[PDB]
Amino acid sequence: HFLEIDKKNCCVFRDDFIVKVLPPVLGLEFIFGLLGNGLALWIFCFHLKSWKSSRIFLFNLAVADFLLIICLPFLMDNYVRRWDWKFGDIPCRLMLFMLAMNRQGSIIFLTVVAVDRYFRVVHPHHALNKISNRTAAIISCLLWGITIGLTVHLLKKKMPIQNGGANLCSSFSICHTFQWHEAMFLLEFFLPLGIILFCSARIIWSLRQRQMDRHAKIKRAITFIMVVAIVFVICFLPSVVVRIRIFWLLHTSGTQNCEVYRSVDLAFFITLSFTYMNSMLDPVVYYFSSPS
Amino acid sequence: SELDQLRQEAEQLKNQIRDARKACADATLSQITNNIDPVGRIQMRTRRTLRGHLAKIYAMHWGTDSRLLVSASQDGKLIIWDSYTTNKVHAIPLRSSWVMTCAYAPSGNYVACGGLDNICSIYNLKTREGNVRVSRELAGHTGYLSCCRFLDDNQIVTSSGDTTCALWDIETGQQTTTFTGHTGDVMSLSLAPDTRLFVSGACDASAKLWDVREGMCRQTFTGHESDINAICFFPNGNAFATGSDDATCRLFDLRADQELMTYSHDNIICGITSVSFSKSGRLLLAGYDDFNCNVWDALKADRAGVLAGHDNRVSCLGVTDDGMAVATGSWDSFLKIWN
Amino acid sequence: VESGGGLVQPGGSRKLSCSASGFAFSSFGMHWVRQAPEKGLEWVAYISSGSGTIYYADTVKGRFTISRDDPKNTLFLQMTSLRSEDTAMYYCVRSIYYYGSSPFDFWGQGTTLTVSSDIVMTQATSSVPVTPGESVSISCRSSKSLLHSNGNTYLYWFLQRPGQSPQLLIYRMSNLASGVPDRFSGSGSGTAFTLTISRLEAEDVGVYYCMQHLEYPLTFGAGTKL
Amino acid sequence: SAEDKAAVERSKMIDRNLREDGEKAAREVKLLLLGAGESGKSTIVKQMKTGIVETHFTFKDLHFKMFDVGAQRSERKKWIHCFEGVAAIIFCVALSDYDLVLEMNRMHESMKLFDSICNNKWFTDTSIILFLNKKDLFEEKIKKSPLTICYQEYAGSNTYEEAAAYIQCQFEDLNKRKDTKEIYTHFTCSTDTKNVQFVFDAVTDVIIKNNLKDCGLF
Amino acid sequence: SIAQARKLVEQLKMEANIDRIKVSKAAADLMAYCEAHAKEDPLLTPVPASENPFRE
Ligand SMILES: *[C@@H]1O[C@H](CO)[C@@H](O)[C@H](O)[C@H]1NC(C)=O
Ligand SMILES: CCCCc1cc(C(=O)O)n[nH]1
Repeated sequence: HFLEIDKKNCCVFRDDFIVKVLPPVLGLEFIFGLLGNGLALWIFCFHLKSWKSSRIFLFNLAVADFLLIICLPFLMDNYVRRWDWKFGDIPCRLMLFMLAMNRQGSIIFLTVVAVDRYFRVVHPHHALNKISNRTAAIISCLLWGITIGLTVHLLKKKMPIQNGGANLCSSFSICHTFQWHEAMFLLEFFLPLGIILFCSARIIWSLRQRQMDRHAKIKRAITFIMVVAIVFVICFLPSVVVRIRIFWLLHTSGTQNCEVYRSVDLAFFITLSFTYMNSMLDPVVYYFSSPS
Repeated sequence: SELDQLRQEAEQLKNQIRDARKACADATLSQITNNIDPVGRIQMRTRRTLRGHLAKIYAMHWGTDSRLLVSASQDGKLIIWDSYTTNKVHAIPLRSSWVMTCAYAPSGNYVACGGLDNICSIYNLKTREGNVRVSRELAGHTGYLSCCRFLDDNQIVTSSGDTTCALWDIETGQQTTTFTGHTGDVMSLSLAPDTRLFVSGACDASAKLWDVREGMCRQTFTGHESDINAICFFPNGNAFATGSDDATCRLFDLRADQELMTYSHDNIICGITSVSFSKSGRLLLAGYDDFNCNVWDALKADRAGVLAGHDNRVSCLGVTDDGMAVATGSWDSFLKIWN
Repeated sequence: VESGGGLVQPGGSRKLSCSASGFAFSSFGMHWVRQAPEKGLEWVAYISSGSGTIYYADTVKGRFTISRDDPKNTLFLQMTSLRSEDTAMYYCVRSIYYYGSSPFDFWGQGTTLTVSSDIVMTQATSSVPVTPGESVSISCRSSKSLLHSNGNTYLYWFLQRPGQSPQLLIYRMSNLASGVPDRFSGSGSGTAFTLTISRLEAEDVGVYYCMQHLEYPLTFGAGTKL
Repeated sequence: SAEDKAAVERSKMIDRNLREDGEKAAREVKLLLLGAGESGKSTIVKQMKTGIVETHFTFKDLHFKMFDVGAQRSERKKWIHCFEGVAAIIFCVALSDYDLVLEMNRMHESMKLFDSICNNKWFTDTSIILFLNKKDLFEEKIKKSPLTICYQEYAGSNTYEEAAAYIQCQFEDLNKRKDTKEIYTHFTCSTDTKNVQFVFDAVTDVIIKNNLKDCGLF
Repeated sequence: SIAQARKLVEQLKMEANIDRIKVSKAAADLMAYCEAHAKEDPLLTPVPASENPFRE
């Protein structure tokens, strides 16, 4: 119905369809994601001998995906009880910080991976391709810093919000005000997609401008360039579009009737679960799908 | 038609040598030393690792003090190590990066290197004022330099790919003597402990015993089926071991003028790149193409251990004159001191 | 060879210079050993190859500054607060350190300027008969044993002929320097050391100094004139 | 330990000069030049401008090292592993020696040498840049001599386009590793340009494949 | 041609006219030498760690 969160008119729904769809899906992501991300982490640590600039970046992406996966079972408990948080106040802030930062963290360490491949195909004689293992580790720490330094504000927010006889833990609630967490959610996709699409389009353009597509191992790599651009769109577009529809309703109808949002609210949280597929599909696309 | 008569005479003469060598084969080394107890399993631990080479290491040589060693690698640098503290005493940049051999003078004032440039370069380490500088570039060989060994501070003996070995005089730079008789590229040589004689194994699967003074071959040893890649004299000086490309080793006796024992295993199919004896001569260490060094019991022809610590092909092997360490270089650009 | 230096000044400041010539100056660590008008030698400062570790004497720790210029092959010493205790002949000494190197092998000519715990080396004897053809022995003792764990005692013997710069005779316990005749021998027991001369020539007369090299505030032995 | 600690920083000073020279060498492209002696390698080296000869030339801010080992006259097998790691192999074949003999015609000698170097165990992925020089003299020679002198199985007109393309495909047929390495064929004139550009293009392709190995895509 | 064949025969005769010893006598020295210096082989018989210059 209606609720007031931090002196803002926020409409919150607790739908029955949530318990019968997401906990099934959320369970599948965690069991396969832990198996995938954990195995890819196990191989990287001891089964790999030589570390280069391109391989450490794939290690950071594995770290970001691993941290996101372990928070999913805690989510599954929250949806099963139909928005009934029973874990405290400070732990609630930990996971919403842990979820938003890791989701941005994985996004960051695949635009860098996309940019890294772009400079190895379209500008092969650049000095950027021969950076040392310390320069990459310096870059990774800076990228992790902007990841944490952009999502720290979720820790400062007290979020065991009471909803009647229920405890609500959610950083995504529909209401008629501008907040930074929504702008970050939109910029998590629109800006990285442009870089990923541009890099993945120039790489394929160059690999065919010089007739190197005749090779078989090269021809396999080209498809994997298009795959990561397809998985990224599949995983993140559905959640972004619904948020645009929600943003459209708030500007044309407002919160005076918190009933029109019954469909988009159920749709958004169902589609938002697809953004965790990217944290599970990466090992079968990035790491395990390489000749080395 | 004297050519046919000469060729026919040689065949009869060659048969006479084989008949005489068969008469002296009263028994076998395995039969004679069947009574002696075996040395048992030998385990060697990497006591030190020397890093700094950025390319394949093709040769090494210990100093006579059993503390310093020089290593050659194809990045164009000759590095002298302090094997006790891993420290680098010297780093000599070579004119030609294609270096395939290295030598350390017994006195310790000079080192030598050579390779595809067909030139052996002597470097003065004493350097009464300044740093290491080249002293004498010995030119005259037709093919690539495969080995070089110092008799003294003024005499060096080298082997080349033009099927000839040579004896040089550093002061003048001229070939004092030239040893001919090989039909294939000479790949290695080993000076006798008395310095008076030396052997040389070439690609024609033959080993020849030369005389430094007189300058002509004395004895020829056959029995290998492929190119001989390494040779090494027994500490007694009356025997030597050969490492060929057919993944086998052979111990020849100078006085008996015939093969004594063979060191082969059906597991190893990779040829030997370098051989070396221990101080007592009981152990025969051989480096293989399959990335591991091997320890053979020279008296029983039985495996005794494996020095498996390298990622790539083992190219060089050395044992200290003191006999308390074994240094093993390889193509992964690392040297390891064992035990 | 190496030379260069300053002159007399009243209680002010001055900068000393040394000009290396043809020995690959960039790879040699350089010292600034000094000698008072009639005292013995005394170490001042040190700068390693590549301008790395820099050491100073306890009496010149803050006032003096040693710097080197690998291009142009020039070594500097900046003297700011010059008292009446530091009027001396400043020598420049080259030294290289590897496994078999011989430090302090070559000494500069040295220049004079006038102004108008540690290990002590005794060398109790100060004068001996000057007769030639005999076998003189020069003794020395140390406050603490110079036999280090790696097994070589860092004791150096120098000879300053009257009128010229000191010359290294024996580096470490017994190793003999290059160009020195075999008449000189060195024997030591870690704490007490002796230098033996078999036959005395006309050029063997002079003052003999002994220096330690265990800990870097290294000291000399005031000499034993013949 | 004062002399022992001073020797340690000498090793550290030696350490950093090793890396500085190692970085400089890693930025250089190494090429191996082969041929049949009179195959026009002397012409080619001028186009890009005893023992082993090293040639230095640059193009578009890239430094090339070109090693000529045609003066060795020794067993190739013993020293051919020293060049395992070059960016590309530049092979020079004279199109005008299809009828000249060394017996055996010189063209078959090059095909015998090309087959050995193409199927070498040490060269399984290094690209081979095949240069067919003396195309002007080859053009004039076929007017008075038939290609059947070299290959008895040839059946075609004695024209430049048909005969020259027939020689090229017989050189690419000797490649048995058809799926892991590529052979670049260029018909070179004695007095012509853009020869270094073709070498640069075939070397850049090696760099891209080398780069994609590090990133794991290829 | 003829000179090279004559030289090969001339050298082969010298290697034929050499003094040889029985293997039993030659093999005895190698066994004797290996035993005579058995105690002076650090690789064959490891020495205590206090004597190894590389262990510590
Ligand atoms: C909430 O809505 C009421 C009227 O529906 C309005 O007066 C109030 O200002 C709104 N508050 C916020 C924070 O939007
Ligand atoms: C915490 C209970 C589920 C609601 C939710 C999920 C997220 C997110 O993935 O950022 N934010 N809020």
